[PDB]
Amino acid sequence: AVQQNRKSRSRRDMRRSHDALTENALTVDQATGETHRRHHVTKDGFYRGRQLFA
Amino acid sequence: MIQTETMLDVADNSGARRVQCIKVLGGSHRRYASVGDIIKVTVKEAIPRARVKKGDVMNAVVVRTKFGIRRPDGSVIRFDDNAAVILNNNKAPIATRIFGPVTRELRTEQFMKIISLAPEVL
Amino acid sequence: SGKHPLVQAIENSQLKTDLPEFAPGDTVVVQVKVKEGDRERLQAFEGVVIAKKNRGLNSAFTVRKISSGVGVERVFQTHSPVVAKIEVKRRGDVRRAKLYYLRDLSGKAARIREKLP
Amino acid sequence: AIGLVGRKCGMTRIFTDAGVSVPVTVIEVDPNRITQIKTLETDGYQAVQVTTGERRESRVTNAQKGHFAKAGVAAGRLVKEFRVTEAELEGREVGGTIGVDLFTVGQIVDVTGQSKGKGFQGGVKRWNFRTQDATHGNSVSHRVLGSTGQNQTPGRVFKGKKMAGHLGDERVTVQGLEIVSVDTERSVLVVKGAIPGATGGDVIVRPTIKA
Amino acid sequence: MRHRNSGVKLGRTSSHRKAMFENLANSLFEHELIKTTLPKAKELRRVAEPLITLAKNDTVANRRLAFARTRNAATVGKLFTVLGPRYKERNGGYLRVLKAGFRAGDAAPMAYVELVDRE
RNA sequence: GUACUCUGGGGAUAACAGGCUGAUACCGCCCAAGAGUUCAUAUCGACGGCGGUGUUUGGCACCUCGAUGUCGGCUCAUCUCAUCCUGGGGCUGAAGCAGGUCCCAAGGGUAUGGCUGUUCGCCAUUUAAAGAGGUACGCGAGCUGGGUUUAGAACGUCGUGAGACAGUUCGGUCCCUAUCUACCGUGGGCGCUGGAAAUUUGAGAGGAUCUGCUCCUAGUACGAGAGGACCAGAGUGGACGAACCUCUGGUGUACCGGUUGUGACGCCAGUCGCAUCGCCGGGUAGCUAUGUUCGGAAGGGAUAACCGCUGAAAGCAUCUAAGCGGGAAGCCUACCUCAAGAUAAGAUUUCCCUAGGACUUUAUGUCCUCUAAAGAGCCGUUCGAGACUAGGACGUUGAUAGGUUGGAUGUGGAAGCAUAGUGAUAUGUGAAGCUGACCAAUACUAAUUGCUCGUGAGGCUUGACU
RNA sequence: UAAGUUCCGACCUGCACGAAUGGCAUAAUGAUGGCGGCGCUGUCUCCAGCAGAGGCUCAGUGAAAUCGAAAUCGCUGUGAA
RNA sequence: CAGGUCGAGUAGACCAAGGCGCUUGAGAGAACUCUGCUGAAGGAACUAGGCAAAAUGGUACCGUAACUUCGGGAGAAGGUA
RNA sequence: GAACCCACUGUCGUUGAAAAGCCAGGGGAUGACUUGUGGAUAGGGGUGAAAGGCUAAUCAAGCCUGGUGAUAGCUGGUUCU
RNA sequence: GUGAGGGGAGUGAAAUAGAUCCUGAAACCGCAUGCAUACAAGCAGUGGGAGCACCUUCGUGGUGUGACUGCGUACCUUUUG
Repeated sequence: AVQQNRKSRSRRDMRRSHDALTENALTVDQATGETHRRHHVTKDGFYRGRQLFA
Repeated sequence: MIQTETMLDVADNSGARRVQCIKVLGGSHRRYASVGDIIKVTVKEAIPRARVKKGDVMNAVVVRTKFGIRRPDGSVIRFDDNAAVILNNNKAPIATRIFGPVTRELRTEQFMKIISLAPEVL
Repeated sequence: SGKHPLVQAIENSQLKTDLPEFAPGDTVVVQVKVKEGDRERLQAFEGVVIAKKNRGLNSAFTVRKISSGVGVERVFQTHSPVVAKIEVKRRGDVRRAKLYYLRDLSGKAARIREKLP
Repeated sequence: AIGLVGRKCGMTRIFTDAGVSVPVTVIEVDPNRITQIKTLETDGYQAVQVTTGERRESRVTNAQKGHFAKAGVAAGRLVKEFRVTEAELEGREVGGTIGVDLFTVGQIVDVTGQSKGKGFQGGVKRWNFRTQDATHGNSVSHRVLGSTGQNQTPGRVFKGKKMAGHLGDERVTVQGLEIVSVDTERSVLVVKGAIPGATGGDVIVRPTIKA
Repeated sequence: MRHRNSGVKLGRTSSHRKAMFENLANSLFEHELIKTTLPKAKELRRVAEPLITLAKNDTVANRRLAFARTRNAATVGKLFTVLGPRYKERNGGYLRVLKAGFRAGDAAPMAYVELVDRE
């Protein structure tokens, strides 16, 4: 099964009208004060005022 | 739970030894027969010189099944074989002895004789 | 006690309080209440306990016996009022909970050794 | 009619004196509280609105808080309406309660619930379609639909054709059940038979309409 | 449907799954802090915590059960000499699972598994 | 001669399906010799005549030969009525039970096997009944491939032969990941006269609609007897459908045990890996039928054929022309589910927002500063909810998930150590040990500090009260 | 066989058998053609549960045949029908 | 060329010496498709046709019909430990 | 009955892992057996335990280059006002 | 990233002549501005026609858009069509 007519650019863009991306949830940490992904350990090993690597 | 092509033992001395069910009576597209239901059977093995012969088409009533019967209190009773008793054209019992135990589902005006001649009713 | 507290409370009100202790492999006599018309009588069922389920009010046990050449098994609901009396006659000695292997043995092979105190 | 909102607690059995075993379902009832009464003059029909259960303040919104505070009853976990008549409306006021004593043993009722969800299901389970042969050369078509239409006439599929799709999770009413026990101390209804839904679901009990 | 069912699959056979979780538990007991994927980390609790619970009573039968489950003598010795007395007074919750972003190779979500009183 | 075949062309021209036609076919009507003890018309009806339908056999050659690719079976259907069953009637050569014929009626229902590739047919045994047709002689981008119709081989027959068939027999490759329309499910956007959380009315749509047997009336009415009811009640079944898991069972590769081979853990003991979960016996939750429960009950309204009341035209008669009735499983309601995108966008309860400047395009006008409410969402712990979504519960003012403690259940007599035995093994400690998904408690672990969206009283005209 | 257009035995008005294009038989042999039994079974009544691989979601790479152009609904009729 | 434990064996299960984990992964655990395991009662009713599945299966001993070209048929069939 | 040589049935695969395969079963397996190296037979010819089979994925007359721009009462196409 | 690629500085008449570097068309693919578009059925145009935005010689002007409305089944070939 294949198309009988080539699809127009208009209909192609209409189909793609649902492809937009979305933003993550970011938050400024307390103890250190940089941005991190919410509910995740910061890239330097801190989470809720505890250190993972001394 | 007896259906077409099921083989059954014969629980009386009418002469037949093994019968095969060929029809479940009593409704369109009816699937199964349980204790107390009428079936059509063909005779597959019989005692020599009997009143019944091989190749006869007859009526029968189911007396024991392996699938079992339910009771009002939630219990179930199961037997080791499937057995039947032969009837005439008027659907009355036509035997002079019964072999093995029987149930209460035959407490019906149609079926006093089997109970009366049976040794044990459990 | 795998159910909700309300269900347990409603079930506990109907329990029997006089059942004997028995295990698979014993031989028992059960008195069954039979109501023919309004004649009341008791019918005796004697056999070997081959399976037992302990589930509170939903407890059950299966009894197998040979009657005039045909084997027959009945599953009794323990707490039903139709079960009038249970008597243990002889305590068996087995190695497992369910004795379904007895269905394929007859007579000489189906004997159970007696447990000796 | 006027009924009750309860919760399904589970299935069990009741033994009678003769020895008969009756399968039953247990319905836990927290006494319903009347929040609003609707009339012909204001709304154009007659109904009683009730609430039951509990809900925490952080989860009750301000609008619902005011709505409950006007009636003078605590916030519940759900709100429901019962269509009534003038005769049934006698003796009912905002702030009163309805209990299990509304029913009697031996009464015939209808029970409404939300059936279990089976998800995406095919023809065999959804519509009792028959499978094709497992052998004798069949290639890859055992549980498939089969044919779905005729031909150039009409050259389409009719509306309402039975196909695969979502099954379950629907409102279902079971009619003609019988009340077996009305336990007032425990606030429990015990009714014969099975009712829709899973344990913990919300169910509605009303007097039977097949009167 | 999978109503009320427990357990994971993770695209492995049952023996492979069981062996992999035994390996993870051994590594966790050795190093006290490991990094893995989030589903593996969340399932690792149901396997590792009962071992610590069992190691609270030092008996020959308990040691043999621990060996039957771990197949590692050093792990058994550590469990019955260090970790058990450490958690004698703690009612569960010996592990800690923390989300740690995603992995470069396949964008898989990751997590850290750490013992509660590591240092 | 070519079925071992090949190239150029044709729907200028055949086989399939469509189309036109209706001789043929099927169905209906008109006349009525006669048959029916008399009596054409209860039921048949010669000789002749007039139509309808578009099922059969055909006629034509308009479409397709730069391809519309199948005789039956399977699966899934939808419509007609010229009705097979069930429902309502008129007449009868209708005593009753039954039957014959015609009228109304399309709501539901409407066999399993033996033989053959069969459609069909014959046969066996059922049923209330096993209807007649249309849909590309419905359905092969949904399945098959037994028949026919390629290439091999043989028989009968024909031909000198290559070969052939009002014939027979054995064997013989069935491709396609679905763009559009349609259909089954499930979301995103915007709209609905400021915004928000809930509860709702019902224009309308869909589902369902079947029926046997026994008892009672009553061995009564009827009948010479043999037989044997209408109307009106009760009970219990078949098939179909839905929900559910208390009971009976199945499954239950994260639960318990027995056992074979081999390898390892230093060795004994004790265990683990591999052999289809190695094999074997059980089995908790969940799912499930063969298990359990429930449904098609009753009642209103208008009618079909048919039966009337009163009544003239037509001094009588007459259901009709004025007027007034009864009447069916059929129509509208009634029962269940969905339903305001019903753009006509409906209703009710409650909640939120009332600050200052400048400018011209004097307008629900545009730019500053100040304000972010009721709520919604992102995120997290998750679910008897689920493809992704959506929906439900909870986020420290906490039992949402895991763990821990207790219980329950299943399997069944752990390890170690003692006794008795030469030993295999048996007994005691002890119904012990171990026990996924279940019930109940319990902050030990994880649901952090947060962020985004949503605003600042909601134009005009007319009317009624204020 | 309850029921047999196939099978087996016989009958012989052989449409149109017949003796080295061999006739009638024949023990053994055949992934050879037809018919009937025992055992066995999910072939079936009528399907249910479970395990692995896909399907589905996310990150990376990235085809195909086809295609005059498309703002590409139903019905009844019409019309190269 | 080719070892060990069983074994008639270079068959087979698990191992030695020696080689490897096969150049996309991570989740989820719907319909439907492929490959497997189990299954109540019935047991070919399926179908062109028992197609496919299920079933039998070792060693030693006992016992074994018609028919026959006297070799066979024959591991006939069946039974025991 | 393994190796080895074949190719009877079924599922899958059919824009395949593969321009003829995989998996589960199947046949022969001291012989008219299987196989390596090197040779012989050349197109109206060869070879064939015979199917019009094979003769480099091509066979009722191989492939390549020439005659050659073969012929086509046939189909298509044929460009500004 | 001591990469690729770019931004400045500099050379040159010219670097949008910067190395696959003269000119740089079309298919095809982006970003920005103006207007229209989420109650309405089809070869997508054509004859009317309100409103809006910018320009303006201030119009009976120009440029862009086209709510609503009458009519309207592509092109070629071959054909009785």
